[PDB]
Amino acid sequence: DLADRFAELERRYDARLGVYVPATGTTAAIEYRADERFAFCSTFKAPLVAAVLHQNPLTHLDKLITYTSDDIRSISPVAQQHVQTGMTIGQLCDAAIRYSDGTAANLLLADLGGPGGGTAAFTGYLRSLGDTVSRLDAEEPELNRDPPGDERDTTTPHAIALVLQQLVLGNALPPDKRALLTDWMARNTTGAKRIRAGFPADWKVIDKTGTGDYGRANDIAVVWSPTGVPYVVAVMSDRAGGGYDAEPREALLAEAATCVAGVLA
Amino acid sequence: DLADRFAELERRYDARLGVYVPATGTTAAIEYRADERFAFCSTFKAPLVAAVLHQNPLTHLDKLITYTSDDIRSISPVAQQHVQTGMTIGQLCDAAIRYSDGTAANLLLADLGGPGGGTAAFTGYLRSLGDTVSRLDAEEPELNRDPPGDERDTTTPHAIALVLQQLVLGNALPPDKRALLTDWMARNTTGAKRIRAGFPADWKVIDKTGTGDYGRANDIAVVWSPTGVPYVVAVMSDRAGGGYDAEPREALLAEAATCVAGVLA
Amino acid sequence: DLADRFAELERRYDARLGVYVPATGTTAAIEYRADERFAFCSTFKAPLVAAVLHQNPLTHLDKLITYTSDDIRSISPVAQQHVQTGMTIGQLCDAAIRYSDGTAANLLLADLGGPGGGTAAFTGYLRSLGDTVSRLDAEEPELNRDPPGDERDTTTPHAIALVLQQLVLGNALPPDKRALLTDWMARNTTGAKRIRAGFPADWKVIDKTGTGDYGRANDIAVVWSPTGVPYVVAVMSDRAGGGYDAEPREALLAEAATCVAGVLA
Amino acid sequence: DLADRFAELERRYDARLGVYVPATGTTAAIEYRADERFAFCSTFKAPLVAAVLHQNPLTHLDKLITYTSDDIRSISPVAQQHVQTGMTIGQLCDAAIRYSDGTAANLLLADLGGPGGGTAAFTGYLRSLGDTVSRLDAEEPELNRDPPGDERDTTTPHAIALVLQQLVLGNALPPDKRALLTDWMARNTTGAKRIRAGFPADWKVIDKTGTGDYGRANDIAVVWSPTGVPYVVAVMSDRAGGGYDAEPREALLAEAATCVAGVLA
Ligand SMILES: *C(=O)/C=C/N[C@@H](C(=O)O)C(C)(C)S(=O)O
Ligand SMILES: *C(=O)/C=C/N[C@@H](C(=O)O)C(C)(C)S(=O)O
Ligand SMILES: CC1(C)[C@H](C(=O)O)N2C(=O)C[C@H]2S1(=O)=O
Ligand SMILES: CC1(C)[C@H](C(=O)O)N2C(=O)C[C@H]2S1(=O)=O
Repeated sequence: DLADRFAELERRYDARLGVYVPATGTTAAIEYRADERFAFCSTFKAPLVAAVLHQNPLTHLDKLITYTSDDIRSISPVAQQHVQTGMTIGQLCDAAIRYSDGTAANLLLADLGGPGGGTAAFTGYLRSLGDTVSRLDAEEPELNRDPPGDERDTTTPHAIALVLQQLVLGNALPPDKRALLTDWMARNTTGAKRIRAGFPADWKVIDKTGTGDYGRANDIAVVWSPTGVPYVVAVMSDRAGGGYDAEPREALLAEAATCVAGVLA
Repeated sequence: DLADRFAELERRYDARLGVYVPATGTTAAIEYRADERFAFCSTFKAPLVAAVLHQNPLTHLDKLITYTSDDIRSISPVAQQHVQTGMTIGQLCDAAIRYSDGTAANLLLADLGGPGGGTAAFTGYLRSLGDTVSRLDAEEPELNRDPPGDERDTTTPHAIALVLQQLVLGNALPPDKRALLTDWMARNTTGAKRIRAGFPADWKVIDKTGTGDYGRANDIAVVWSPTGVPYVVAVMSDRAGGGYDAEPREALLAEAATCVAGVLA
Repeated sequence: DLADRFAELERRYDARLGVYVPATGTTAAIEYRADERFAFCSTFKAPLVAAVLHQNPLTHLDKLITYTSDDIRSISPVAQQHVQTGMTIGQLCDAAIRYSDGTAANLLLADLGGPGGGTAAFTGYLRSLGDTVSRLDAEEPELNRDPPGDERDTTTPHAIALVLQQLVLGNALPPDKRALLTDWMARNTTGAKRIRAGFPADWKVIDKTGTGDYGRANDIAVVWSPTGVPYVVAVMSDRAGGGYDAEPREALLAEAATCVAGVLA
Repeated sequence: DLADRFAELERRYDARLGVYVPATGTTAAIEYRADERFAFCSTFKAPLVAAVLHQNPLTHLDKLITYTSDDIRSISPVAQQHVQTGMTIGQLCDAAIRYSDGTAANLLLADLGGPGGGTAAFTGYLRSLGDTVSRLDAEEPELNRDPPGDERDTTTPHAIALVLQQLVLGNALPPDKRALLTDWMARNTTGAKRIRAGFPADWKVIDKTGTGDYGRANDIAVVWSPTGVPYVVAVMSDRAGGGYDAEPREALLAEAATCVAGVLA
């Protein structure tokens, strides 16, 4: 039984593990705490980019956004370099996915517009994909430091996996805009030690990671078998019992991904 | 419950699959047709080098062996290049392991001495290691085209795994000679699409492959988890029912190796 | 006579190329704009690690350095992942060389101490090696955006080649610390399409790349012939005339490296 | 210029070097002893295969050829294994190119028919390509042991290069047969340490090697620049005066190929 290995990995790493792989036409669905709530962390930046692409034409990517040093509040290796020149919506998209730039996500949230800096509009976009569970309430970096048990800024492996399936595999975006999202996730630089490290090399892997306090470590991914069969793999975890400053364990997400690959083989 | 995937792979590839992983101190042993006989093929070249290392001092590796054009009876990518210069016993070991050189193996068997060109002496070495099942009767390339049902030149995944464990992990060789065999298998060039391809990249893999007629494809390996735990993986397969000219399916060994990695994670 | 191909490559790529290979005991020195100033870019991280290694004992590499999210000011593929756990001086060295981590370089400069966050101390280390040309004035990522004609954060291929020669080939470091620098540059991950791509596969290549605005592309390397003769190859280039957003051309450095290989053969 | 490096390599490796690169539309021709005669050695098997394709229909490749153990005269790693089942002309082609099989070459020469075991027919095919210099007089392995100064079984780097140019790049064969020849040379197993070893990895290389007595070592190849520009590189060498049992030096051909790569960069 596979759920025995997941609970074994939970005990070995002193964490709570959540795994969901939507069932394909050939294989069954993998579930472990799939309907339990985990914090979004940086993984929300993937459907955030799709939200801007969905509501705006392709020419919107050339719009230049100027910002001040007071807007830099989270880890922003790209936004800190263009404070004087500004960045276009396209560059904010590239930074929000590949480098998980915090303020780039906050600026994209503002581009969604609406109350709460665009968090209300963002959750509304998740509702259009049929997801009535996830919700974003804060901006960066507050959405990462919510206490355990709090439902604000949380999703579930079941909910986030099906969202990612419609965006990459489904037609929730036209193919011209769908290709831009996939290329950003394919050249991601922040998830080399997670789902990518758990699957063999001849498996294609695109992903968007997430890390927060309380030992939070997420990774939502779309993998391709060596023959070309696509799957959706949502792996999230936290270590609330270890405290606020608990260290996240990337090895947990990598070990769990290898268990998923063994079943899909 | 892992053997359900193995039987699914046998039906998917039209082949007979044999898998054995010796049990460690923490995990149990993986077995699938583990006590059924498969053809040695070139996998016998790994304990053959260990046999030469065991019976001779380290200075014996500098002995130069000369051979004629009539000795090149099989694919010999390294021995074919030094017919004028000759090759030392050390170079014959390197070619027999890394490039699976046939003529290098035949000369090493002759260096063992005894009846049948040293095939009796080689089997005698396996008997001293506790292997009471395997047997080598022919040389290259006759040992690769034995008819199905014939027990000549055959081993079992159970037997070959335990031999490899004693040679690499156990103390069947002194550490100075143990390091030579491990380094040769570490730089193998013929098995990139088998056990190496089924395991994630952060796993260290040393191996010696084997391929013959009747769709035969073997790969004996020693893998190391990212934390440093060693395991022994013996995967063998044939497609005898498909005839003498049956094509081997390397994807079968890679898929089976991925299933093993999920259990060992 | 080799400089005819170099000027032909400059015309083909619309760039300014700088090449220098210090003369060995058998061959003469290769020079092309060798005494012209090019921007340091990330090449300064190689002698920066050597500077830290020189001034501290080997046990100093275990000192844990803590940093905040505001320190992540540039592309930092390793520093972004250990903001909560912190990184040791040894890990900062590995990240600054192999992954060209920006924040790791800034922290190592702070460990050097002195004015301007340690840029003055770094320039002082180059002066002790006989380099009276180079100079580091800013930190990451400002040192890459300097305008053309400005001497700040610039070296010359003549100067950087002799610095790299003393660190790797000379005894400017004790062998225990010298071996650490060589192994880190040998496992570099950012320069597979530059000098490494210009040399045949049987040539060992260690290097540290550098890329910035104005189409800047540098690569300082130490290569070994298949027989074991070491050489030092310093290749730098920019396209300042193309503007700030000029695209760097890695093919120029790979082609220039191939021309040098023909001479050293 | 460049011919000084060739004379430097000749004096260093104690050999006689012959290099020819047919001029392209952009580059000039490389010549060094290009019109001097070197022994064909195994390089004649490349235009030999093209000869069978040219005068025979595609169905001729399925014709089964039977042979006895008395026909195995030269190094035949593939012909030694099929002395009972026999091999088709197509299998004889694959063995003659990729593994430089001796008996495979003699059987194809006999398939050409005519006087002298088909050597007269083979030279006649070379004459139709405009080559009035080369000539084949013996079979394997006699064609390799001719004394120096003897014009039997010899070609020139100028003559063999232009033949290879029409066979691979030109339309001396229809594309249906031209693709078969190119794929066989691309999967060659006997020339990894010659022209292939002298060019960088991002250069594609197909070749057919040749080795004989008197330290003879040839390699005719077709290389492709990383952008896709094809060239023809003919490198031949012997070491007359060193005796019949003189050792061939593969490093000479690899070093000379690096000099060619430096010019074409
Ligand atoms: C090891 O098992 C192989 C020797 N050669 C094989 C190969 O695939 O190269 C064969 C099957 C061609 S063989 O020599 O019977
Ligand atoms: C080495 O010091 C530089 C790296 N510079 C660039 C990079 O490739 O990461 C940037 C993006 C930091 S830059 O010059 O704005
Ligand atoms: C919230 C973060 C600043 C930022 C983030 O997820 O936005 N994280 C990393 O790069 C790890 C976690 S974090 O440091 O908590
Ligand atoms: C048979 C060869 C192709 C070639 C030959 O004789 O044609 N030989 C040498 O010079 C040694 C053997 S070989 O290289 O295998």
